[PDB]
Amino acid sequence: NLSPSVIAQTNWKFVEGLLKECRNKTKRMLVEKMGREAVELGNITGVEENTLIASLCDLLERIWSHGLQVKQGKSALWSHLLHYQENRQRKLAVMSPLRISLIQDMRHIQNIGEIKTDVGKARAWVRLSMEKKLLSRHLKQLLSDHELTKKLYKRYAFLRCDDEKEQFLYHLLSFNAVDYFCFTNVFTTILIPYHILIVPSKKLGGSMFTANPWICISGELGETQILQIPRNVLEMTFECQNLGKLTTVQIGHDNSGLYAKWLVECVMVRNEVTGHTYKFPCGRWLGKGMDDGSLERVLVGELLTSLPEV
Amino acid sequence: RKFKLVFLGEQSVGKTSLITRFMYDSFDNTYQATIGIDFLSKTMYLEDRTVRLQLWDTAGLERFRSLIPSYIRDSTVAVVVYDITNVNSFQQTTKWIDDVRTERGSDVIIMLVGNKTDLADKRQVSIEEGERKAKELNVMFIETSAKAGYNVKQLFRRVAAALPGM
Ligand SMILES: Nc1nc2c(ncn2[C@@H]2O[C@H](COP(=O)(O)OP(=O)(O)OP(=O)(O)O)[C@@H](O)[C@H]2O)c(=O)[nH]1
Ligand SMILES: [Mg+2]
Repeated sequence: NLSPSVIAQTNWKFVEGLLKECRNKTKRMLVEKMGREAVELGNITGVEENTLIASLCDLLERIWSHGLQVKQGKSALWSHLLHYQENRQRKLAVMSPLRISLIQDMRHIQNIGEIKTDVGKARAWVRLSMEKKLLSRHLKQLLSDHELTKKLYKRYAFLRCDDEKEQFLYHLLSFNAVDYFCFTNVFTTILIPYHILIVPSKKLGGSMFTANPWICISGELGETQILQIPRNVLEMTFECQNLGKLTTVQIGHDNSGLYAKWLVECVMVRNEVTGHTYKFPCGRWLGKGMDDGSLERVLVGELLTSLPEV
Repeated sequence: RKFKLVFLGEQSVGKTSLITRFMYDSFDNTYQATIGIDFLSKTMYLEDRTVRLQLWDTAGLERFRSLIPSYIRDSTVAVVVYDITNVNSFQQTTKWIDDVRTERGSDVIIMLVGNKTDLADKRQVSIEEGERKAKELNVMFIETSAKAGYNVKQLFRRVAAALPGM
């Protein structure tokens, strides 16, 4: 009605608006978070971060609902995700690194029973990506299947408008310069698998370790039971309720056998869902006679910096 | 036809201030921290040709250091900016140019720039010291200031003309 090519120009305004919006929100969340990382000795800013992500998600929804053949789904971000997922279904000292893939992190959200709405799945997916520092990457990859975006979005869309989309992604790139735990800190009751790796000081000195070791991983939201490690096992992946940010790890043995002297260099525990990797420096003996004769030692963990950038 | 110009430098050397001088001919001495990347474009009017320049104002913060190589990808031109009132900012100036030619090829028009030439208070770098390392590498050189607006246009004029066109 009285709008043939007028709407075309009206949609370019909306696209501009969505970009200026994205930038603003991006620029704010970074300032709010860098400011939180400035002086915090313990939150007030913690609830703010929840609403900030709330807004970031609606912005992303609006961006994904702009100019398309609307699915029955309530979430346009989850529907375009679901497609990329279903269209791949058709086309068919250091530990091993994890698979980086928007589909992988989708699966992680897909096996969370409590989440029922398509909207929550998307909202969950975006937080997990934010903690992982892959929101930008995942969207740039979801957007690489150009034929898919073309099949779903009209030509005047935001996503289809490649000059503004590139800036849109380049801004989400800022979330990689800050540490988010928006996935970990909200889903406090899901099961998460922790990959353990005991790094013994390999040097021929003494004799083969004969005792039975045990380990105990603890984080902010909780801790694990005492885990009895099978003799001659230095790597195992254990699943348990979300422990939050790993804090400490304690290892020891029962002093059984002839040579019950153990020298462990460090213990490495990794969140197999977020990829977060904690190093637990040890470097001391475990056994009567050596060092201060401790049969169990407490290790303080350090979050290792994200790598790589390739 | 579009032209990409990336602005690189240490925390608070004057990357964003030079953009405001050229964009809206004005200066603000209040410090505003750059968060990642800011996009801004203008159309340069020259006697021979006239095409728009897409500017990329990157952050000088370390928190954003790991993203800088990403901002250079496909960049037609790179403009390295360093303070002259500080030695450290001038120190790693070369580390920047190196990363540029490392991500981009040799066709990328690079130009060294020593900002803050308005005040001589605590100036530890001289025009000579900058001219020498600008002569070692295939990189242009020019002295500039945002507070005074010391030929900020020259910085643009010759860098936008010294490149292939439509
Ligand atoms: N006196 C003087 N001050 C300047 C000049 N250029 C920038 N400044 C000062 O530097 C501060 C802002 O620096 P910016 O230009 O925003 O620094 P930047 O390169 O963008 O650094 P980031 O925001 O971290 O990336 C202000 O306080 C300015 O007054 C100059 O030519 N002369
Ligand atoms: Mg700047």
